[PDB]
Amino acid sequence: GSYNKDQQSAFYEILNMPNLNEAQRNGFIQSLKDDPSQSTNVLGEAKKLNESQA
Amino acid sequence: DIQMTQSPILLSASVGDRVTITCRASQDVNTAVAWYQQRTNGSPRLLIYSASFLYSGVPSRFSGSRSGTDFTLTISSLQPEDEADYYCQQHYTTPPTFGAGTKVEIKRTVAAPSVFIFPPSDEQLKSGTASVVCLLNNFYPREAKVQWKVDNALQSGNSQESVTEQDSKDSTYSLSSTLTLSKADYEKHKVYACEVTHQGLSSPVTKSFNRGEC
Amino acid sequence: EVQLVESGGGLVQPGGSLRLSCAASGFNIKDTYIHWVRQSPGKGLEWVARIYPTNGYTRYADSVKGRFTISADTSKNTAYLQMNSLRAEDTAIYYCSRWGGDGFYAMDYWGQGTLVTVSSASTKGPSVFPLAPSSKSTSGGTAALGCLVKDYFPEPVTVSWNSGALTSGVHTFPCVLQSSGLYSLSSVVTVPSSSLGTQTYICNVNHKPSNTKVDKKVEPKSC
Amino acid sequence: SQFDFCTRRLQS
Amino acid sequence: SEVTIKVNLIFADGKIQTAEFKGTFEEATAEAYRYAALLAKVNGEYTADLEDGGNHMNIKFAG
Repeated sequence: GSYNKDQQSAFYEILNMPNLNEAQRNGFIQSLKDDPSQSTNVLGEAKKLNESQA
Repeated sequence: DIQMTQSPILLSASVGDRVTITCRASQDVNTAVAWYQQRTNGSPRLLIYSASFLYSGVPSRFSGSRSGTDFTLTISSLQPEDEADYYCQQHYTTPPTFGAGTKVEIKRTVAAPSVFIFPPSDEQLKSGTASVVCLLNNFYPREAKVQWKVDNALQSGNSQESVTEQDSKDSTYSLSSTLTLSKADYEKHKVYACEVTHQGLSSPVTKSFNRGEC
Repeated sequence: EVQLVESGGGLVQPGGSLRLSCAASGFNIKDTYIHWVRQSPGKGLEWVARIYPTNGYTRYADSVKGRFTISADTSKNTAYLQMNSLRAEDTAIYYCSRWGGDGFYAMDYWGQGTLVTVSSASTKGPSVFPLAPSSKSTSGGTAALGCLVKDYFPEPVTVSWNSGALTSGVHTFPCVLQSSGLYSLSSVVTVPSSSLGTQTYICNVNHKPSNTKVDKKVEPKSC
Repeated sequence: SQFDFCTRRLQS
Repeated sequence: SEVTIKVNLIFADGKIQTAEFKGTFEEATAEAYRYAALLAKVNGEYTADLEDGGNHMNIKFAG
């Protein structure tokens, strides 16, 4: 499916997070596809996990 | 969020009795309350919905009522198969929330356990550990004391018990107690004994074996 | 017959990800709400998320929002739960249920549930040892025998006797967690003393997390 | 009393 | 701290049920009396005999 510019931005942030492993990175990306209404929440939890694995 | 408070936490009654369990919502939930049954090893099963309506296929001895924020589930003639946990749930506001559950047990006549003991298997002994199993079969009530003795020395800290849930037909329990030793320790001692205390026995029962006997 | 079947539960490390599926049959999820509800020692029955597949509207429990997402594929009549950033407190049986089916405003069908274990410990298959019948396991003309299923992780393990044909007199005890962090259980069966040596007795043990399948014949010892 | 996986029953 | 109040429910016909209420001593007490009052509607006026400093109750229903 297609995405708006906000959704594309959330994908880009998770794609670039340096401290996620690839299972986590793709699980969060999958969540963005699963439920766009949760994009902000999903991005926030990805950021928290990325920060905790620094 | 809405809190659902269930009482009692445990209710024990004889077959054929009328039993009543309760559920209180922390605020108005209208009639939006359902009751579920969970039998051993099962998933929750819908009994009553909208406070008082019997779900299809559910026996007529189940009924529910509402008084303000107080909800009741009544079983008019308790059957052995009604032995289960019961949960209320409100769907008036998101999140839907569940009560913490009420466990319903069947009261029946006292029955003393059959007591058996199993040495470690030769297969297991090929490894470095020995498990000795004491089995208490088909007793009531649930309370029972199992003590292990090795060469007549009381054991402590090296055994674990597991107890079945009430049997669906005869309402009894069974219990296993497993004594774990190193193979070296097992081969160092001779007499292994499980002593069982239970209300149905006129005095405690010891079952034992000598390591090496057939 | 309405049916819901969860799959995908298993062992996962803290911080890891898992995806559950809920395959529906006998009805169309386009006609109902679909919920995920979990059950754990800590919190009991705890609602997780819901979706209305007809319009995609979703709602989440506060404790999982952002970390879990619910979704549905109406063409496969299947719902899903993506579970990221997993924590020890997420360890639970996960059920899927329907709500509003046939106009019943309750969760009237639930799946069998799938267990999710959030843990840093490793999978380990069990050892299966006989509990052989003997002069110390018989009385009244009946005899007890069994299987000791020792040292496995995670749950679940299943035990049957004679490929499911023997059910009467079976007690499969609840698993116990040993101080080693590994589980153990016993399954016993009581049978006529006169059948020992003529009737074969086999305990069928399956520990899917380790792909361990053991069929152990239990017989009296030699002398 | 709290829930137990292997029984799926409340345990004291 | 968490306590268990154990209750004997003694009905007018001699039938006996048992129950447990858990919580703090004050919560469990209140829940036990509330449950007794509820059963009293169907089973008659109740009287509650406290034993063991309140941790056990015999609750008899008049019919």
